[PDB]
Amino acid sequence: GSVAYVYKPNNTHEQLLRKSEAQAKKEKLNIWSED
Amino acid sequence: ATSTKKLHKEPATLIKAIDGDTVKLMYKGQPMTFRLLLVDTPETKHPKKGVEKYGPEASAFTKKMVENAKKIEVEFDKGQRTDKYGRGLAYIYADGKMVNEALVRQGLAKVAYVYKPNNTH
Repeated sequence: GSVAYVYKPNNTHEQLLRKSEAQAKKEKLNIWSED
Repeated sequence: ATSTKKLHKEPATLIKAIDGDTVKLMYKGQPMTFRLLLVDTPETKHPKKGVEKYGPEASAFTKKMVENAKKIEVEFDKGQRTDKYGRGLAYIYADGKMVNEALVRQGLAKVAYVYKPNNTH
């Protein structure tokens, strides 16, 4: 889905970024306060 | 390192930090404008909130982390090192501190969705 498309499985580092992302999303930090 | 294969990271020289993502580094004598893999900060996919980019802080923020660093490392993923626009795709580490992490963790950027459909599709 996402209306985005890539073929390569780039997962390397995604989990690192996304834990850090998740922290900030819940914190409503700057951009995450768009919601 | 999560993966068994540790990805290729090499030191680079900082030329300038343009945006909070898009920066210009010189690796092994090659000056390229890099942007941070898995990060999307400067130009939004489509600025929906308008102030959805946080450009002023974001671009300053990158300067803070990179200019205070003695050692600046560019690590490349299994995607690509370089994109057709002549811009590099890397993770920038400041003495081992991944600047990409700081951006998203500070809520100044979003993770750039590298797309995995399911498998082949």
